[PDB]
Parts: sequence; C-alpha cells; structure tokens
Amino acid sequence: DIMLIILTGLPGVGKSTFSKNLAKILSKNNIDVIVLGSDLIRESFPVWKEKYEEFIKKSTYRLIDSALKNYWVIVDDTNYYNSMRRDLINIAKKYNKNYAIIYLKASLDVLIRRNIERGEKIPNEVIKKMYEKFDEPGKKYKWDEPFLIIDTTKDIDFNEIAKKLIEKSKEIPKFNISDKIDKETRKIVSEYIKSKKLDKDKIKEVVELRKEFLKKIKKVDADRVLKEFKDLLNSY
Amino acid sequence: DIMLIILTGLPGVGKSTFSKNLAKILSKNNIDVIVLGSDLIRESFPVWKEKYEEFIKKSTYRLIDSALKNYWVIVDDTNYYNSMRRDLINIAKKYNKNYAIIYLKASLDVLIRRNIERGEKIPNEVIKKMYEKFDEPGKKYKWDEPFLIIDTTKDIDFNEIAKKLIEKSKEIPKFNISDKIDKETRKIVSEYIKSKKLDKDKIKEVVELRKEFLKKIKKVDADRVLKEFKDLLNSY
Ligand SMILES: Nc1ncnc2c1ncn2[C@@H]1O[C@H](COP(=O)(O)OP(=O)(O)O)[C@@H](O)[C@H]1O
Ligand SMILES: Nc1ncnc2c1ncn2[C@@H]1O[C@H](COP(=O)(O)OP(=O)(O)O)[C@@H](O)[C@H]1O
Ligand SMILES: [Mg+2]
Ligand SMILES: [Mg+2]
Repeated sequence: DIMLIILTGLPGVGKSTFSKNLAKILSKNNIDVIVLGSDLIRESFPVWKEKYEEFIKKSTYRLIDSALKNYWVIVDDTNYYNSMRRDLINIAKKYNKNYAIIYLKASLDVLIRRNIERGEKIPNEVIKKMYEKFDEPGKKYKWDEPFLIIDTTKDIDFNEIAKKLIEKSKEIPKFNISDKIDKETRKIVSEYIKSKKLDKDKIKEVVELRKEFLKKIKKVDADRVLKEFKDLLNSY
Repeated sequence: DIMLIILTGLPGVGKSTFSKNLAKILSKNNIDVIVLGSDLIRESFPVWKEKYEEFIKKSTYRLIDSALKNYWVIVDDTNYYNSMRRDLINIAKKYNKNYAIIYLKASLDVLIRRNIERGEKIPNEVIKKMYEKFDEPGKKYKWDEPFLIIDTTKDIDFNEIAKKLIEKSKEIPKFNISDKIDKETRKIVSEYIKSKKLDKDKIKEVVELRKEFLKKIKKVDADRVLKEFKDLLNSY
C-alpha cells in the first residue's frame, strides 16, 4: 500500500523537479506522499563541515524510516553509491514495503549546462568526474535494477509513471569506508574550490590531486584519511 | 556549552530571516549551529492535510532532540502556544542544556504588508486574529520569559546578540487538546479561505464561525472535532 521511491542520478539531472512533479500527481490521486532528501538537513546548517555529514545521513534515514510507516516516500538524493541504495531498500525491507528505484539520466553536456545555469554551485569539473565514475544502478545487484530509467531531456509522462507506481505498490515485495572516503574527499574538494574561488587551472590540479591521493590511499581509517586530505589541499 | 535558542513570533515577523542571520554570526564564531523548524517537514509534502501535523510535530521535535546532543539549535517556528515553548524547554532540560527564548515582534501593519508582499499566503484577517489573540512569552510563567525581545522593525545588532548568547551558554542551567484544536481549526480556516478564494465578506463570516464553534466545543477528542469543523465549513 505504501511504497518507497528511490531516486538516483547526478547533480542537475532534475531529481528535485521530478520529485515535486511526481508528488503532485500522486497526491492528486489521493496518495499521501512525502519527499525527503539529505539536502533538507544539510542546508539547515549555515556552513558545511565534514563532521556534519554523519548527522545529516542518519537524520535523513530516520525521517524516511518514520515516514514510511504512514506515507509513501520519495527519496530525493543523488544516491551515487550502491551502498546508499542498499541502505534505503533496507528501510523498506524492515517494514515489508515495496520499493522502486527511478534512475534519471541526461548527457554530460546537459548536466554541465544546467549547472552553469544554476550558478555553478558545484564545480563543472567535479560533475564531469562524477559522470565518468558513476556506476549505473543495477550493474552488479538484481535488487539494484531500476524500475524506470528516465531521460530528463525527453518528455516525461507523470500520469503514466504514477499509474505504473501505484500498480507496483499492490505487488508483493520480494527483495563502505571506500565509499565514505570517495564521497567526502569529493565534497571537500568542492568546498575548497568554491571557498577559495580557484581558477580553472587550479581546479584541474586539485581534482587531479584528489585522484592521485585516492590511488595511494587504496594501496585505513576514514577520519585519518580525510584529515590528511584537508592538510594536503592546504599545503598544496 | 551547547544551547537551545527558541524563537517565537507571528508569521512575517522575520523568524526565518533572523535565524539565518544569527546562525551566520554564530558559525563565524566557530559555533556549530543548526536551524530547525516544522516547515522543513510540512513543506516536504505536496499538499497540506491536518492528519500530517502530528507527524510533522513529532518529526520536528525528534530532529531538535537529536541535534541538541551536538550542536546549538535555533528553533525557527511561530511557537504560538506556551505549551510548544514548554515541550522545547523540556528537550533542553533532558540534556541539561541552557536555553534562550527570543521573542520577535513587529507592528500589525508591518506584518500585513510583509504578508501582502509575499502574496498573502495566509489570509490577512487570520494574521490580524493571531495578532489579537497572541499571548506574549512570559505572561504567566517565569520559565517562559524571553532572554531577548527583538523589534524587527528596527536594525538588529547580531554581534551583541551572539555575545549575549555565548555568555548565556556558559551559565549553569536551571529548570494539549485545547491548543491543538485552536491551532488546527485556524489552519483549516486559512486553507479554506485560500482554496475557495473566499471574498472578504465570506472570510469574516468564516473567521466568526470558527470563534463561535470553538465556544461550543469548550462547553472531547480532537480528530472528531476537527472532522466536524470541516463538515461545518463545507455546509456553510
Ligand atoms: N525534465 C527537465 N527538463 C528540463 N530542465 C529540467 C528538468 N528537470 C530539472 N530541470 C532543470 O535542471 C536544473 C536542476 O534541476 P534539479 O531538479 O534541481 O536537479 P537535481 O535535483 O537532480 O540537482 C533546474 O534548473 C531545473 O530547472
Ligand atoms: N528585520 C526585517 N526587516 C525588514 N524585513 C524583514 C525583516 N525580517 C524579515 N523581513 C522580510 O519579511 C518577510 C518575512 O520574513 P520571514 O523571515 O520569512 O518571516 P517569518 O519566518 O517570521 O514568517 C520576508 O519577505 C523578509 O524578507
Ligand atoms: Mg536536487
Ligand atoms: Mg519563516
């Protein structure tokens, strides 16, 4: 009756816009749905610090868990790693609810241009690295395969998507430190870039710096690693 | 060393703006602070339903409780009832944290113009009535007295405020169905006025209808009363 909807897709792809549109159609069909995402909590702090991400994450999972007892939930978050998608499916699993992964995609050119339009809050170079490195959902686990893959440069038919999701809802549900280090070093890089307003060339060197640093680290303690990373950017 | 700051004041008075300014100055002083308010969760649903309010309230308090373990928290909410201020103080008392109530005020005319400015999302006559019936913090209980009273029609010295709060945070800490029905009947009224686009004369009828209704109810369980109120507005 209640379902968990898990969005996944890169920054600028249109997750927030899609969530809002999908929620409006669902509510028009008398479904009680809430849209929840990490940016809810993250943007409630006046500044970003790496040490906030743990509270942001858990607070987000908590609200989803609480919500999914009474309401459909649409999870509006990049969900860049399969371990994130697994953590969310485990919430549905806990309350025996169905779930549907909706993967939104657009070409890199489109994502960059949308980024430029939004005032390049994330550096273009970082979205480009994200796009190159993204493992498309379902590439490894059957439980990770999307219910819908949606091309956000093409027409999207919300009624159809609502219809399919509400059908799915009546079906029977059947069913990492490296990800942390990868994710937080990328966020630190982005903060540094925006904070120090780095020129294009410097942006490139810092993205490369991170790459080389992750090559070394792979060949660990998450905090020690991220602390060394900040120290590295400062030195550099 | 951590503190709960509880805002209180009518719609349009400048809570959310004040919160962002104060969080900025606190963070500039290396304080870890988060701004939380029931609208985070209320605005995450695509429409408003009365049945959501309990979830909203509880989810809000749970985020505050969780946050106050590690961060200063600024509570950005109307906090119209002293019962709401009591619940928030009790979270501070639970963790033995200092708290400060900050009462924000502005004249009715300024509230209306700001309301108009922003599109009259809450009917002006409802603002007027809230202004009329508002009980200023500390009217009855000593634990309810404002640490600070702020006139948002004048400039605000956030440096002084932060200094006063940091000083306060180093001190040793020392420590309802009628409200629900009052609150939700107002929200229902506001939502009918907007959804129905009532003319100004019908608005005043409906406002009076709520007043008359609340009289009769004082002479109960909240769900049934609220369903009847809606039935009354539909009839009327
Ligand atoms: N389907 C779409 N078609 C065209 N533009 C879109 C679409 N969805 C979102 N946008 C635009 O792309 C930008 C990023 O949208 P947003 O929903 O904020 O993406 P995300 O939440 O994935 O970061 C916004 O400017 C939005 O207006
Ligand atoms: N101190 C102030 N002086 C002038 N305008 C203000 C002040 N504080 C807020 N405003 C303006 O008043 C309107 C409502 O402010 P907001 O902070 O959203 O109030 P609240 O959160 O109390 O409803 C906004 O359009 C805002 O820009
Ligand atoms: Mg988004
Ligand atoms: Mg506000």
